Amino acid sequence: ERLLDELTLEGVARYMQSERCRRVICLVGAGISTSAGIPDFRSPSTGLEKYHLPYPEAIFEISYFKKHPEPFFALAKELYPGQFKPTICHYFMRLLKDKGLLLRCYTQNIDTLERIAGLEQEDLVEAHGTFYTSHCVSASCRHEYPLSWMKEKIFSEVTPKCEDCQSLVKPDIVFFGESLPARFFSCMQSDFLKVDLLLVMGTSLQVQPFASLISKAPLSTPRLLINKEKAGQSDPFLGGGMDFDSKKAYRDVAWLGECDQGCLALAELLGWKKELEDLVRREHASIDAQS
Ligand SMILES: Cc1cc(C)nc(SCC(=O)Nc2ncc(Cc3cccc(OCc4c[nH]nn4)c3)s2)n1
Ligand SMILES: [Zn+2]
Repeated sequence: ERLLDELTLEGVARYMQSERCRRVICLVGAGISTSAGIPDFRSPSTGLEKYHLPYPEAIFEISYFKKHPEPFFALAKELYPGQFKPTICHYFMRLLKDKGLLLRCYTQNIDTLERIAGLEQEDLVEAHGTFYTSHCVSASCRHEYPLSWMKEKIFSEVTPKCEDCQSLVKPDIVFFGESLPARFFSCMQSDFLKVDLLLVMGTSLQVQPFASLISKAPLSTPRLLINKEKAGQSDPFLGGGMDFDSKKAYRDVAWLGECDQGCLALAELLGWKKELEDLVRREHASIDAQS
């Protein structure tokens, strides 16, 4: 009685173009931005003593930031991407939006590429925050600053201070010690009542609470993983995990390869390849031509 006629990319595409599939939730992580040249700082090959930290994790912790922000901002300058060109995966989500299929994109990423690709605030749950905006850290002020302002401060090596009250200004990313945005929990509680398809791309589903999102889907909702490695199955030691391969599997599909190549394959099955090619090449040309 399952919704997918077969547990393959072709089965998912046929489901997507049936009347049963109207609302797609994307869950995306660092794997959708590595081909944009933005490394996954959790991947060890792209994972410091120049900052003389009391302990290595302090540069990611909020109390240390508020007392000693200079290491964080020097690291931010070191890591600042040289260009912001969203990937095929990002623009595939923009096509989902254009076609009225995108209920929400939950992202682990802080690089703003979802917004550059044309997803709007309403479409996005930035579960780990974002560099897109920054705020004065004083509770009585909370003046908001755009990324252009923060970038100027970062590259000029001037510690960003609020123009109204001279408190620190912090990018809206979730440091260790900060809670996830309330938007994450509010949206989760509403969106997963409404979803027809979960598209999980470029995440190992290891960081919490983001990973537990897959268990919030209704029992019937197909879940497609596009990722370099299989992810989201129950841990045989610590264990609604993914079931891709057992005789009881009925709704979870793993497409193992590069995220851009999987999204391209899905778009091609859907008849969207020309639309996606045209969109990516136009937007990339526009970004490359920024003057
Ligand atoms: C600079 C820049 C600008 C723009 C537009 N984009 C980029 S993207 C490339 C990248 O890595 N940059 C980084 N700068 C700082 C980082 C450390 C850090 C601290 C605290 C929470 C962090 O992340 C939230 C979180 C919590 N738990 N999981 N994630 C990260 S990393 N970089
Ligand atoms: Zn202020």
